[PDB]
Amino acid sequence: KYFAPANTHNNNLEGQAIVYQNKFLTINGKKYYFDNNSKAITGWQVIDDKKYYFNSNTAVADTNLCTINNEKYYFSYDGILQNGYITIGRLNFYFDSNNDSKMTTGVFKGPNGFEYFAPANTYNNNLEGQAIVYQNKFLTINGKKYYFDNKSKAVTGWQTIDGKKYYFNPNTAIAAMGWQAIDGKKYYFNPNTAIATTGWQTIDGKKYYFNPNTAIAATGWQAIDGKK
Repeated sequence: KYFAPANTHNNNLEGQAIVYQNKFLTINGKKYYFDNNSKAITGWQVIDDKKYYFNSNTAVADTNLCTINNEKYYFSYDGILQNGYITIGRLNFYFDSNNDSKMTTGVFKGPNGFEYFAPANTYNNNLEGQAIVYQNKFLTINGKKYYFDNKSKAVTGWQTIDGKKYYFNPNTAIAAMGWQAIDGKKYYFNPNTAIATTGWQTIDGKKYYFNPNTAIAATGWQAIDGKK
């Protein structure tokens, strides 16, 4: 309850309880929001299309990197829940906007491209969510494959790895699988290995020929090994 200062509401005395419905109140930089019953609300709340988390013991607008149910969140200086790419100290963290802004791990686009925010105790990193240096390696997360360069950044398009050609989506860096149309040309990528198919191939009981050099699906009249 808000034992308001003198003359705040209906000439209330110092420390008198007043009617305070559906409005914010800032006291010594601490924020509260009151519902229609002149009660300070608590818990997860949404006001003016903005998400707040009022502590269950203080009803104060928690405004910083703070753990909830063993999951970190980042509330901005004035309480509002914010999501995206966020730097803390010298460590970068990502908060999926679609996942209640909950701290996640994966590969996500920061200012210089896609980065690997790894779980705890990964290849060289023990802090969960932190960007780790993944230089010139492949990574598979829940089946999705990516490759990273010397800048620990993902890529997209055509790539030759260990003598095998792969195609990664420029917009998502996901390895191509199955039938794909790239720049008007049809290519078939192995569903399991994502390797572009070359030469004669039998798919779904139908024979196909892929150019050994370009892997482009054969169309129209074609002369192969002296046969049309």
